[PDB]
Parts: sequence; structure tokens; C-alpha cells
Amino acid sequence: SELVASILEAAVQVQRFTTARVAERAGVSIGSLYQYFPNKAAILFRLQSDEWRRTTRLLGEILEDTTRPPLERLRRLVLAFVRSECEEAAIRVALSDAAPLYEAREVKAEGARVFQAFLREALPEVAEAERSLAGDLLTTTLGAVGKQFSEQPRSEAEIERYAEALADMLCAYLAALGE
Amino acid sequence: SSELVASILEAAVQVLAGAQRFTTARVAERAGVSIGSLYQYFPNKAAILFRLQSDEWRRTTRLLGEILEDTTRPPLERLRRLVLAFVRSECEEAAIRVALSDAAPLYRDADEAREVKAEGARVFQAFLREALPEVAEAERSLAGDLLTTTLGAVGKQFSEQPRSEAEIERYAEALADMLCAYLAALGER
Repeated sequence: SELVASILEAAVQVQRFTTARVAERAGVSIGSLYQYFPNKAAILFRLQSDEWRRTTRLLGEILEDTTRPPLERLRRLVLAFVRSECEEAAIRVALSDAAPLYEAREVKAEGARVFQAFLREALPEVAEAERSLAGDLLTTTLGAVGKQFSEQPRSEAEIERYAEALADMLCAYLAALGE
Repeated sequence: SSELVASILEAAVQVLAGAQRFTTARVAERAGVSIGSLYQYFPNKAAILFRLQSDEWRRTTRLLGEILEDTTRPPLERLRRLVLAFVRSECEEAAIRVALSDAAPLYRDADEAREVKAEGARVFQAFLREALPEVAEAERSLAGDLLTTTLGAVGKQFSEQPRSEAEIERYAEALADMLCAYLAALGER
């Protein structure tokens, strides 16, 4: 647990991702790492899974906060989502080497549902059929455009700018719906 | 020659619209031709799909330019029409691409599409110069990227399911509403 946590931290910290390397950083024997993760894929599947859980929590927290108006909340969500895709991409790439023949839609699906409730709050005048369609388009666009953006490595500044443009598009659509 | 080729190609599109049911025998029939006669022009089902694919790519490249260059119509109207045409073509070309993965699983399904996208970003960049003359080049260029990415990635995901003309129309109108709202907001500063 403390040992696993440190392993996982050394892993989340450590393309040339290896077991020997994560154990060397963790200050443990590879024997000892091997008790918890028999291989590099095993570590990556845990990183992947902890990430989806962290992001589901975070994205839900952004949309429920009420020190900010809905358009502000949506902008913050977009930034957090794009940053998160760029991280999911690095693990996907490593997983591609480690488990070549190797869910994300069950996570996508729950994200969507939470977003529709936010819409309900942000668009009280908008008929349910329109609000549904809009929530589908918003969540599909965020997911599809975020994922494509992350198919190559990005700088922090690239991420911030792209997220700002993407939010401008999504927020403009949200505002036009509410006017 | 060219008349018989066109009826087979039209027949093949009819047959497809499914993809697990795509065979030459089934297209020869629709077309009212012998399977022997189809064979001269297309020696297997993959060759028919490859032809439908490249025809659809040229058409779409033709339509992108023609729609967005049409200065009869104001810019956002052109964009709405482009969105509807692009979505339509994605929902027709979902079936070609699925049939191909069954027919020719090794086939390089990403490379030639990127060249198609490239001619797309170029045309979008020119359109925004006209739609948004007062927007700095760096913003417009980012907006043009985002528009191109969005249309393609969203149209594509939407096409993963079979859609009615009404669905397509309803979804394309919302997608265009989003894009049009974004450009309008950019022009207001």
C-alpha cells in the first residue's frame, strides 16, 4: 500500500518506461516491485485506471461548483479535459508497446450524463429535446477534439491555447442556446 | 466501358445502404448485369470499395471548395451547407470504410485521408480571411484548425451509427449552430 503508492508515484513520475527504471526510482528491488506488478503493462493499467477515476472526480467537481457561472465552469472543464487527454495519450502509447493487442466509453458515457444535469441547470428555458441534442454535441466535441489534439505530444502553452479556443467555441454555443 | 462502370458503382452504393452484406454477386444483381460482366471492371469486392472510396474523396474535396468559395451566399450560410454536406458524406462513407476493413484488413486507412484533410485546412484558412477580415492571423489560423478538426472528428464519430436523413439534418444543423456561434463570437471583438 505505502509500497504500492511509492511504486505508482515513481511510475507516474518516471517510451523508455520500464520496470527496472520504476524500481530504481522507487528505491526498491525489482523482486519487490514484481510482488505487486509482474510487468510494465500491469503498472500502466493501474496508472490508466487511477487516471480515469481522478478525471471523473475532477470533471464532476468543476461542473458542480457555484462560485462561478456555468460558462466559467465549462471553460475550466475544457482545460482540465484536454490536459487529461494529453496524459491518457502517454499511457496509451506505453500500453501500445507493453500490451500490443490491448471501457473508455463506459467512462465517456458517465461523463456525458453528468454534463446533461449541468445543462439542465445552465439552460432552464431550453426544451428537453434541444438540451439533449446540445449536450450530446458538446460532450462528443470535447471528447473527439480533445482526443485528436492529444495524438501528438503538446507543450503546456500549446495545451492552454488550444483549450482556450475550444472553450470559446463550446461557450459561444452554450451562450447562443441561452439567448 | 464508362456507362456500365457507372451503373455498377451506383448499384454498389445502393447495396451498401449493409456492410457485412457487401458482395459482388449482390451488386451485379442490382445493376442488372452478369457477375462475369462485373468481373471485367472489378475483379473482387475490394476493388469496388476502393473505387467508391476514391470517388467519395474527390467529390468531397470538390464540394469543400465549391461550397466555401461560393460568394453568392454570405459566409455562415456557406458553412451551414458545408456542414450538412460533410456530415452526409461521412454517413455514406462509414459503410464503405467498414466494408473495406472486412475486405482488405491490411489496407492503409489513415495516410490518404490526411492529404484530404490537408486540402481542407487550406480552404478553411482562405474562408476565414473573408469571413473574419478583422481577426489577427494567428487567431484565425487557430480557429481554422479547430473548425477543420471539429467537423472531421465530430462528423466521423456521428457516422459510426446508421442515421436517417432527418437525424443527419437535425445533427448537422446543431453542429453548424456551434460552429456559426463560435465564428460570430470571434467577429464581435
